[PDB]
Amino acid sequence: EIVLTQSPASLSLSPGERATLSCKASRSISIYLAWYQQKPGQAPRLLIYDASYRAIGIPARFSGSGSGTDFTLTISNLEPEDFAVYYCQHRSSWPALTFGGGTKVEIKRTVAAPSVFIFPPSDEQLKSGTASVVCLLNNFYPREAKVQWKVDNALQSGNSQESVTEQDSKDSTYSLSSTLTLSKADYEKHKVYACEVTHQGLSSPVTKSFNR
Amino acid sequence: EIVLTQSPASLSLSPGERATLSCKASRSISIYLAWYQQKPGQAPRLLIYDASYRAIGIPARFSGSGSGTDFTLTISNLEPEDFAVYYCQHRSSWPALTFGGGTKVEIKRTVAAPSVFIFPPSDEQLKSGTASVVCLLNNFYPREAKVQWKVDNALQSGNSQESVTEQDSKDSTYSLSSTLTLSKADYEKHKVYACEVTHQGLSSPVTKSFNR
Amino acid sequence: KPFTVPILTVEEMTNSRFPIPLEKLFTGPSGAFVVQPQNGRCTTDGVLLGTTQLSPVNICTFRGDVTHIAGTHNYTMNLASQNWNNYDPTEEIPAPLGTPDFVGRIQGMLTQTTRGDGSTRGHKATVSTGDVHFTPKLGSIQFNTDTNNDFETGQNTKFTPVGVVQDGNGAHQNEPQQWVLPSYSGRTGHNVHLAPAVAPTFPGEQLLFFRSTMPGCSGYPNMNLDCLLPQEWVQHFYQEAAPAQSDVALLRFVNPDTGRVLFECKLHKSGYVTVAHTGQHDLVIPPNGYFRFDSWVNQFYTLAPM
Amino acid sequence: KPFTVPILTVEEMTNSRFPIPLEKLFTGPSGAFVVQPQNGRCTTDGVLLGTTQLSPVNICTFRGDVTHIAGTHNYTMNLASQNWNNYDPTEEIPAPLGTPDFVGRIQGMLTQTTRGDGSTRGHKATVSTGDVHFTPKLGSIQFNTDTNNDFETGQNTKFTPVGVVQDGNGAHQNEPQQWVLPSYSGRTGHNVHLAPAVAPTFPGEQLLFFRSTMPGCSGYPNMNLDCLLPQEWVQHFYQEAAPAQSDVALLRFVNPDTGRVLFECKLHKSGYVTVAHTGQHDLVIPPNGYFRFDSWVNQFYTLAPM
Amino acid sequence: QVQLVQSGGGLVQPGGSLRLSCAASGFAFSNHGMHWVRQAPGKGLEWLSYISGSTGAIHYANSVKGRFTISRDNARNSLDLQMNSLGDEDTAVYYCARDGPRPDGTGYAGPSNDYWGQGTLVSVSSASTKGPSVFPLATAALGCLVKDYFPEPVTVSWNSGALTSGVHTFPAVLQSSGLYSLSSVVTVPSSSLGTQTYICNVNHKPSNTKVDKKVE
Amino acid sequence: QVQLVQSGGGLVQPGGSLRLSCAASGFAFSNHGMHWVRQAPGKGLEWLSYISGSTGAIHYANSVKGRFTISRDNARNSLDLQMNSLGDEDTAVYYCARDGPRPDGTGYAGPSNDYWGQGTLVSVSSASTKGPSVFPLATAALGCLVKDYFPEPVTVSWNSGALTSGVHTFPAVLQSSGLYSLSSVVTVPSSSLGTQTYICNVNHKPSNTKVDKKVE
Repeated sequence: EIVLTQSPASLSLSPGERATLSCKASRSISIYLAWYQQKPGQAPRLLIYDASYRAIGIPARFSGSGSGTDFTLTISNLEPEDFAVYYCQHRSSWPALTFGGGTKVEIKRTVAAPSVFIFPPSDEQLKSGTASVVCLLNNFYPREAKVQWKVDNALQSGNSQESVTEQDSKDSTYSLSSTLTLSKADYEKHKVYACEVTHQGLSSPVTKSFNR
Repeated sequence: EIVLTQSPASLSLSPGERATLSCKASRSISIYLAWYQQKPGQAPRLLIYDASYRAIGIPARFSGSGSGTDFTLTISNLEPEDFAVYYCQHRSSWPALTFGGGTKVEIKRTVAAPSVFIFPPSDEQLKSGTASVVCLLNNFYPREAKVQWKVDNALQSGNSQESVTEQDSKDSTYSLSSTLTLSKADYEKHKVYACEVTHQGLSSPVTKSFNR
Repeated sequence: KPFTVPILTVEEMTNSRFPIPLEKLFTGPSGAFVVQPQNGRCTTDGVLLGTTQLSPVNICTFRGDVTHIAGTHNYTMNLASQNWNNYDPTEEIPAPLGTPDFVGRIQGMLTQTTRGDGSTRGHKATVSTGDVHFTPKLGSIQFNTDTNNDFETGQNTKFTPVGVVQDGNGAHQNEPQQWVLPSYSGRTGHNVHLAPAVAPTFPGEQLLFFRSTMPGCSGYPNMNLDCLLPQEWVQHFYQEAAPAQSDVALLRFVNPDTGRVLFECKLHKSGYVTVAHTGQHDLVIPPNGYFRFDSWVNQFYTLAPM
Repeated sequence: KPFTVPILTVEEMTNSRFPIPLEKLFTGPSGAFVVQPQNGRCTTDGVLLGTTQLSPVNICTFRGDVTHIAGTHNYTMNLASQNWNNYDPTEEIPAPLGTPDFVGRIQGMLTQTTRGDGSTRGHKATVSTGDVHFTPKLGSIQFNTDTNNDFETGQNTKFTPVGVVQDGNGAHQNEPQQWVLPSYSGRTGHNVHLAPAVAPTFPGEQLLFFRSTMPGCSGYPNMNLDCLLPQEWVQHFYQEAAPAQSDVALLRFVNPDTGRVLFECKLHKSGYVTVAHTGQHDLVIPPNGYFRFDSWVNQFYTLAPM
Repeated sequence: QVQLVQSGGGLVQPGGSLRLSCAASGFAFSNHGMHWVRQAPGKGLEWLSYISGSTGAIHYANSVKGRFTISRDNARNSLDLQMNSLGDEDTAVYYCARDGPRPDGTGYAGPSNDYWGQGTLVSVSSASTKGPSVFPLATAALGCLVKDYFPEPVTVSWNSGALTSGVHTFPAVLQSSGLYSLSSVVTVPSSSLGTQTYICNVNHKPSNTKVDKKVE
Repeated sequence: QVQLVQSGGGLVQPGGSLRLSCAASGFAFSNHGMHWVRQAPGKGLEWLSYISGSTGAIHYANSVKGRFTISRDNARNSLDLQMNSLGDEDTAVYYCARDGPRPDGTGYAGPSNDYWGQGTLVSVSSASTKGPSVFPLATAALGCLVKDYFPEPVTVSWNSGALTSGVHTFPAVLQSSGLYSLSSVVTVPSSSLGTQTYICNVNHKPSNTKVDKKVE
């Protein structure tokens, strides 16, 4: 089979700007490459077929070009609705479909510090056999942020969990939720706690932490 | 050059009947034969071109057919206006035109005797040096009629004149006018005169004549 | 007699399924449709198949006399032959020669001449090969026109194809369907004497199509038209009638500016071309390129990748 | 390389001056008109002349983009080439290849497709080769249509000929005039690079014409169209390119049912046919008859009477 | 509204010359070839000459080669025939006829003349103009007789035009004197042979020789 | 008014079987081939199977050959996927997509699916249905925390739906226990930290485990 790589995997652009996505094929597939748009929670949406023909009902701000191996999807003036994921697709191994790895079009914003909060465990939980603590980060950009816990100043790179929100429809920033899950065996036998929060746009790792 | 014979030279038909004229060519002239109609005192009228196509404005009662050498003009239902002379014409010796001898379409009637009249010479003329006598025939059909004069019962097949009218627009018959022209040298030296009038539809040569 | 193919280029040649020039070469995977056209079918030794005839301007045309259909703008045509003689619906053919081999609506002009005075009339008209009134094997078809009172009777009438139309309140590009045969006898019979369906008998081999674009006259139609042989090869094979030394002849596509072979393909004696490729491919060729016959080959010859 | 003519019959062949089948052979006396067509002109050794090209469906067609003419139903077309590339009005040809070579009014359909959404529109249209707006050598012509608001701009447009029309309050059969050349540059120039006029150089010899009947679309037009060579011989001479052993080749018309020669004629190297006959003659031939090349002959060969 | 209107002709003495003319209106004149055709009285048509619209191609009948000259001026829409050295074989009605309706530029070289001229008589006689002479003639019939008159025509009426029922005017005849002759008779009942008057009104416009005369 | 509406899916224990279905309306069903496509959560699309409209041509991805069975009944306008012997690699959203808009009979064999299904989730877990548990959290921010719950989803609201400015409900996460977990936080001024009440209303429809809870 022929492989389709899109690049890059992520794009950050200001509303009104111009997006240029790339699909490249391992060998030639002529002009038979189609582009799809996927908003989360929905099925894919066909934008471009035959490398350069707009599907029916598609706004003219979408333009596709390319042939052979190098294909390009271009959004002339990015609208707030056009921030989704974009898949290229070919069908040279009929009947099978092959898709690309997708390209995510993120909203670009100014840098915003994470207003870090932290929460003690609830002690309604400290009798179900298990305890867990949170290290919250609210309304920040860019998404990248390393979080590392320290139980009596010891990293626990064996147990932790992590979940990120999505870009706000108003603020266009992310928010983070850490998770340190242990049992009461190690919960009360330790008492020194360190949350590592380094984010581009701060001044130095803003460390908020704990003491049982 | 190629010769075009029409046949017969004369046709007698009842109004409402069907006329069939023939044109025959010495060798082939394909379908390029045209038919013309000529009413007396007028120029020819084109009826049929390319052997079988009616000219513009021609009634459908005219139909032409033929090819190669044998061509046929057909008038389905003869009208009173279609009694004229008919010429076929070809143009194989471009640019020259060649016509046929024509075919006359006469009105057919019942036989009618010639109401023969005869007239003495006027003697206002018998002092200009020359005298002439008439033997009239009025309203008869068919046109053929032999007329022979006899001066003291002697045919004068050396001097005579003859003029025929045309078919009446009402009676559809002809009328004839004889002429015996001599001088006073033989006018008064003879006194026995015989007009020979034989016409199909009589009983025996109705002889009306003279005595100075 | 040695076998040859004409030295004409793709732009110089003509489609055998509609009177329009060729445009490009195209190979695609057969499957989900049956390639069984009745025009452009001709064997390499000169035997015409299906509804194939020799003139490239008599494709998708009709001749005969008309009849107005009460209270409509529709006319029924009683079919004649190409030479205006009577049509014989008992001839060993699927339909009159040149009759369409795809389901769709064809727009053109109906023209008529009156043998009497030489007067002429012409009106736009549409014929739908996929309805109940399309019975050319029975000798009768239907036209939708713009007039209800101009075409006379008993006069010679000719339909001249121009393009395809798509009528609809949506449903785009659902017609024409070039690989769906019409019912040449309507709902009152099965098609007979058809040209055989063609498909590669070799995995990794695909058919090579000679592709033209039909004009569109209304709506959102499908204007791609693939044929198995250009009308010029149909004409060539008929005149030459060279016997086949095998069931497969090997052709090479040459760029004469360089002398170099661009690809090779199999010309099957049955009358169609295969290439070794996988997937849809719009071929990119120099405009001077032409096909060239090299040798007769066996059943198990393996083609170099296109 | 030995010279040959195709073994196709007259009904199997195509007119080279309009995309319609041939019908009959016809000889007629030249005089009062100059036989100087620009289509169907091709030498026996393969050199095309005038506006001659190879595809029989691109005769009398036009391609390009349109422009509405204010307050009219008229449209001006900016001409492209057959392959939709730009037209070069500085090429050594009288006009774009396939352009008409007779004065008259040609009715067909204008079709257009929008590259964006694949939408199509088609309207009847008429082009008059004898007016001031017919300047194809300059790249621009005019169409009279039925709509004043449907054809878009910058889109590919194609004109497809169907028939001829005669407009008039009388004056019948005064157009088209197949032996009157248009002014390919309007009133602003003389025609250039024309194919030579042809006429027999021998008294009692006449030209032999390949005759078809153009469809009529309105009025009382002249629907006879004579060409000097069928489009198939144009295609044959181009591919074979056999050198001429003389200035005159001798052909025989054979009835293969009997084996008998019906008539003989001279195929002039310059690309036209003469017979020995006097006067207009619609030839009557068996439908199986075909031409056959026999020998190259001299300038003073005398033909047997046709 | 296509029209061909001829001019010229008339009388000429044997050996002399005449000029014929055809004026055209209602069509493209240079697009059509023109013929000259003659019809001797009572016989059939005879081709004379042809000139083509634009090609300047000119052809003559064998009987008139060297004597006749055809010509056209496409600017003035005219067509001329120069006739020299005439003789009595050339006495006829002469027509201009156009090649139509299809123009020369359509290649049609077949037989078709759709529009002719009105006719123009040409007479080649040495005789001179002269007036008629009326001689009376005597249910029965009586008439009037005309002799020694030239040229033609001669109109004959009866009772100033109030007696047409019965008039049989006979077409003229030529003689060895070069002059024509006529007769005109009417039949009437003998009931009005003396009650009503009968006056044949001869008229010969070529010489303005008018003659009224009663008969009994 | 072209529609593809899917049915089936749900939860299955590893090794078990499921049946997917796509119901079509608004087009000629036998004229279009249909695909089955799956998307594991957060990753890209993966082709699964194809069946053609009329030709009865059937093809499967290498990962599912022998385990899956595709089928269509053109009379009932339906499309079915029989899924046997599932495993956690098969947890995904499954779509039916049609080959369109151009029908099979046009020869178009290129990449174009214009109409998909709505999506049908298939989960392959051995875990059983279970309810959530809410733990409180303590200008600043305070929220609610959910744990030990399965399957999904879980809706979380604040003050019965009259506090949306500040709610950042985090998408669930799976654990080595097979059960998910969540958190939902809001920021508010400390001016109403005791004046106004703050009640997170948890709702887990899979088990009808509703929970309201105030935080301080």
